[PDB]
Amino acid sequence: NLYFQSMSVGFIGAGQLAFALAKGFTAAGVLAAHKIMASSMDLATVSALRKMGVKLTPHNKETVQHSDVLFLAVKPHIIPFILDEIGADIEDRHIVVSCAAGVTISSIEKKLSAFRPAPRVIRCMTNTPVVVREGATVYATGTHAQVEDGRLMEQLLSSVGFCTEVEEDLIDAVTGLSGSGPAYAFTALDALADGGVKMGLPRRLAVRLGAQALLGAAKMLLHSEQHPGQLKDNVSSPGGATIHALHVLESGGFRSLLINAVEASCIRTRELQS
Amino acid sequence: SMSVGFIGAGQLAFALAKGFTAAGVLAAHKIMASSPDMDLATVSALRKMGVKLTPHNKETVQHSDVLFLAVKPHIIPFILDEIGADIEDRHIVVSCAAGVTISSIEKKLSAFRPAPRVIRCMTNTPVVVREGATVYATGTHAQVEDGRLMEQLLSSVGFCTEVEEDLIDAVTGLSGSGPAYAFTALDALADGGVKMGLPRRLAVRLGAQALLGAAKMLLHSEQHPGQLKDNVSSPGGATIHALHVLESGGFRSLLINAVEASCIRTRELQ
Amino acid sequence: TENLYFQSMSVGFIGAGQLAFALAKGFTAAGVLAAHKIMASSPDMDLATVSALRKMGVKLTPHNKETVQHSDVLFLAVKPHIIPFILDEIGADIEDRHIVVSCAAGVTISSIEKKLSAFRPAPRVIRCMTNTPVVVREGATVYATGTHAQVEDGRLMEQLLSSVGFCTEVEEDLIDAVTGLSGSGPAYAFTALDALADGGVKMGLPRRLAVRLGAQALLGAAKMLLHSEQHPGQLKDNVSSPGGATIHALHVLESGGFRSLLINAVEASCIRTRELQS
Amino acid sequence: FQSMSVGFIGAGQLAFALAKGFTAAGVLAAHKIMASSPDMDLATVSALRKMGVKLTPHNKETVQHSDVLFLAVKPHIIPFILDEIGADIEDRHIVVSCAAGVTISSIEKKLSAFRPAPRVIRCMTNTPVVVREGATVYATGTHAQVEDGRLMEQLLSSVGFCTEVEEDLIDAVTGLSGSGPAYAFTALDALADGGVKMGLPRRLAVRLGAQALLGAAKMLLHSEQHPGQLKDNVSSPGGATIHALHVLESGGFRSLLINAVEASCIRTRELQS
Amino acid sequence: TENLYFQSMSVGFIGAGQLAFALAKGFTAAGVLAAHKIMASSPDMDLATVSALRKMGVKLTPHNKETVQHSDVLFLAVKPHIIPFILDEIGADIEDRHIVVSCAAGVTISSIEKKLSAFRPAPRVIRCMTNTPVVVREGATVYATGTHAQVEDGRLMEQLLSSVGFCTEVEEDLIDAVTGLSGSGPAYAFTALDALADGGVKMGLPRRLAVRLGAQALLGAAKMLLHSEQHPGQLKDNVSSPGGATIHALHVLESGGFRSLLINAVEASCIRTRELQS
Ligand SMILES: [Cl-]
Ligand SMILES: [Cl-]
Ligand SMILES: [Cl-]
Ligand SMILES: [Cl-]
Ligand SMILES: [Cl-]
Repeated sequence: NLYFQSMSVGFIGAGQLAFALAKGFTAAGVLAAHKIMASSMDLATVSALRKMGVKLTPHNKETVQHSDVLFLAVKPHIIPFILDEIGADIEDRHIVVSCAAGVTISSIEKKLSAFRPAPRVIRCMTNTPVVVREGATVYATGTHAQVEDGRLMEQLLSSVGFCTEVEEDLIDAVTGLSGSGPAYAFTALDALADGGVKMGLPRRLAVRLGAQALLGAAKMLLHSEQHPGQLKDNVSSPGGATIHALHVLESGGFRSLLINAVEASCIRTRELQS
Repeated sequence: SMSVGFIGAGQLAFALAKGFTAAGVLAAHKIMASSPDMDLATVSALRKMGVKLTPHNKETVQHSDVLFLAVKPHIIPFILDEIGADIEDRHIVVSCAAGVTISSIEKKLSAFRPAPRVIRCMTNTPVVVREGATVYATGTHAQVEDGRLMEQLLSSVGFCTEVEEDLIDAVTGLSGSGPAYAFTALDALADGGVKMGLPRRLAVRLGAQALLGAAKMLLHSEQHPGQLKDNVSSPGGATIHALHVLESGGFRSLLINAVEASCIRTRELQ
Repeated sequence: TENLYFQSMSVGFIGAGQLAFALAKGFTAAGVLAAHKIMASSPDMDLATVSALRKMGVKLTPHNKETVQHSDVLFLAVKPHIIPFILDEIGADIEDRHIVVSCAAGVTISSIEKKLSAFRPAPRVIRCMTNTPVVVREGATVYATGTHAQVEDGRLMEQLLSSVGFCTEVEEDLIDAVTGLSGSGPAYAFTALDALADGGVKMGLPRRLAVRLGAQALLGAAKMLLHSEQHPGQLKDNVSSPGGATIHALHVLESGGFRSLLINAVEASCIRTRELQS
Repeated sequence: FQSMSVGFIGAGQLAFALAKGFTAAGVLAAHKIMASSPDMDLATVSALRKMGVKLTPHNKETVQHSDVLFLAVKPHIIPFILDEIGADIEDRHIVVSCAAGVTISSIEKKLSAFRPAPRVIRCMTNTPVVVREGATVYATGTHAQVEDGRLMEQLLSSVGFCTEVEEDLIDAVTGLSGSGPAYAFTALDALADGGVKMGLPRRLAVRLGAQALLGAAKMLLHSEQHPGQLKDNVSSPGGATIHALHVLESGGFRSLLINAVEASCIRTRELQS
Repeated sequence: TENLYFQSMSVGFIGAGQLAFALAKGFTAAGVLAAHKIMASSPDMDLATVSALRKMGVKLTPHNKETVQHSDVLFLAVKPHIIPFILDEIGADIEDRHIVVSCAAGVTISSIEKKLSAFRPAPRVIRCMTNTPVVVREGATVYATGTHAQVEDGRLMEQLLSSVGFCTEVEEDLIDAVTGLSGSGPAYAFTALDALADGGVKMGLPRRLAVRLGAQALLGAAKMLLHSEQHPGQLKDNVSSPGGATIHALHVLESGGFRSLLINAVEASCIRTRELQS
């Protein structure tokens, strides 16, 4: 029955992330949709937000004056433009939460400190499954963030999934793992379904079964105290179908591809910083 | 009022007994399990839960109303010969064995009594957290009420739907073997997290959460998985770079290979 | 045809190669321009493309200056390394009325404006990236407007180029990526159609039928996607029946990394375009 | 011709695509089409329903409704269908099998048990009939009249390219234009991913890639040139395109498409067996 | 030209496709036959190859029987699966004088003699494997003589076919392998020349020049080897200077298994020919 009585939230950016978080927060019951405002405007996401009850506006300054907690849900290269546009509208009360991949706390604070000293900044990396309250979020607190700010951020983002504080220099690696992770899974689920269809399953059933399989396996591991290799061993019977299929995954270097992916996403994130 | 029996007391019977009791569909002590090996760790875990154990398959048959066969495919004909004479009118015999056809079971049971009620099912271990993926097919003598009971039971521990029996070998290669594909994926994702500087514990937690959230997102969405992939991939961004490296390794083809190989091996077992 | 006609517009082409013939043929076929309001100039007035233009009734000249004096809208349809020589040649002949439309891959608006501003301030420059299928009115074109382009200039250029295909304005820093996708795209398709026909022939079809069927398949699929609200993967799903022929063939494409090769190609063309840009 | 009624045994994606195309071409009214399926819970059945197509669970009703009867079920179901409604075939019927792999001979053999001289046509078409740009071939059976072939060609030409072929080409056509649109949808998704990787919005990338393919295909159809000559025509020396063509060649791109046509054709021959 | 002239020889072609035009064009160019002593027949008397034959002055007819009655040497220039239908059609029209020269890939002398012997004993049959470059008098041909071929028949056929290229007698059981090497060889070369030209274009050559240079290189190298007493690897050594451009490029061919692909191709064509033979 958590509810943030005094909190007004703003989103600068009204895209996939802003929609997902607002949907997750209101689904959780921690915020009413009308205490949320977003800015952008003929966008698909912006049409959905209006249905939820989220206030909307084409003016980033209005989002800023509305908001206590202010999410910057824009692309990495737009962040500097945003900070210069509303930097003079930042007030003591604002917590500026940057969601942009790769953009450092140091740089946001540099840009905002030209307007007022000690802006309160948090960097976060979340993902779209917050829209079903199963996101994966990490955050790091900035130089002038108050101790209550990180706790407030964690209580809010925990309502829509996993959330934990990390040192900032981990966030690029988290981006390559849980930020890009859902995309890896959507690709895997499409391919698994193609597999089921090749072997004679109707597409709709193959998609449902593959997604249920992944969901159940992920929950099993989250609820288990066991190594994922131990769960693999437990479900593989001698001579059986599963160990045969695991061999063909191994023969294509399946494991190395996923390592390559996490690495490539992390490295590109570091390039976006620079 | 219904009582459940397991012939076989391995990972599947544990997982199903744990899920059924967790769902509250029946009490641990209304379940009975028999195994040739009373020293397996799954048997000791069943004991802890409060499930009744016996070495005698006949005891399980006479205890049970719904009787699951959770033994290895090549054991099924020996089990059917052992307790065929003890099947009664009331029994619904649910074979969980990969590859084994309703026809072959009905033929062996029919030697002892006409009209055995047989259901064939393919499920997976995540029933242990009530998120299994189950399909079933009803046999010649299975009443319509039998399929409904079966679906209501297996829905308490995850997704459950009736299929034509000729789909079950392919289901085996997708959701039967699927969790093992995911556990492999999760170990490798965590290795990638660790390579890039994350502590192992956090990397495992984030990868598992990413997969759980993605799967739930897809189940709750009306969108194609490629559309979701498109929605979360920004231009020039980190995710589309990493998807390119998956593509360059033929990632999709490996998962197709896996489903095919597990399905083909399942067909070899019958 | 297109229910447009630019009655007061003289169009000039510097360069009389494949692209100039493709655009002139598309414009005249669309009815938006009469071939005699078009003039083209070429250093090789013997190219096969020059013979066809003459047949169409396009005016031809060996003198780039004569094309400039004739035209209002001036298409620079030359190779990227030649744009600087052309601008030095006719830069003093640009007048207030001229809209200079550079078609050269990679050449930035910045660089054209810099070379032209040596002769006259405020040249009106547009950068476009189009492709040869404008010759059958199914081109794909993007454009970006320069510093001194008037608002009406980009609107006029979009009207003209939409008569021969898809056309939209983009930020200039997207054009290198577009070059890699729709600029080089037809060549990817011609390679694919040749290979698909070889496959049809291997399995016993006459070559003519195989080329016809393969091209019709690609045309129909592309039209289906354009007219659909669906994701290409949904359409892929919709047409792959369980256990069937199509899903078996899709598996062999996946085993070869088919998707990754197409991503590689867009990337390689885009990166090469950026190298020409420097 | 004005009284012609069409039936589909099968209410899947092909039945929908053909019904959509036929009615878009104004060939006949949606209510002059009847489709049957064992599963009425299909989305394509919902699509057909909203179109105005009459729907039934009874193949016999579809047979009695129709004059031109399309068989648009999976290859392994055809023999059960033929046994089920073979006694309901009448002299007016033209039976058009769309099933992959299934031979005219085998259809005539099953139907001949019920009535001499069944009029059978085999065709291979594809989903783009839904936008009237299908690729269709057909072969006429033993008892098909010359009029039947002409009617067949007029009907399937209203929704795209259509030509008569020897039956022994149809398996290969299946691997080329039957499966072709799926190869293109895969290619278009990948091309879009490449455009997005290089900084384009997804929506624009899909649009540009589809337009590129549509235009290239139309150019080739309208050209008297070899596709390799058109490739040469648009490949400038040292340029972006020839660099990208090299990376396609380095991956064996051409051989993958050959492999795909071959694999689809071979599978089609297995479905027959 | 060739200082031969078969003044009493009437030649017939059943089939009027690429191979019939290639041979007729080579024979008449060599001067060994006048186009009017040649007759060709085709089921499609509208093929482009039929238009050219008519231009040459070759007699044309839709009736295979009329070609048979006209000719002394009778070339069967049809697809392997059609040879049996042709032999059933004209078998009763074969006379003592006829030499039946089958060009079809894979079809054995045995099978032709069996089908023809149903009508007349002792048909004179020759099996040959040639290629399209006979059209420029640089074909590569082998032949094997049948059971009832007279000694003079194989000598006559070698005289005729040597006027348009290399020609030699082989045991019939070598012809499938020859098909894989010189029968399919020109197609390997056309593929190689297209790829080499693409390479020249990538590195900045105009396409026309690149095709010209690549073809001249291949022609010159093949002529060097034919006129040399040396092993091709010795010639490779002789032209690769230490540390130089050529040896660097040879390394990248080796890294791709270039040699193994060419071996694979000969093998695949030979094995396919054997499958057609069955
Ligand atoms: Cl995401
Ligand atoms: Cl499992
Ligand atoms: Cl082009
Ligand atoms: Cl299709
Ligand atoms: Cl040849």
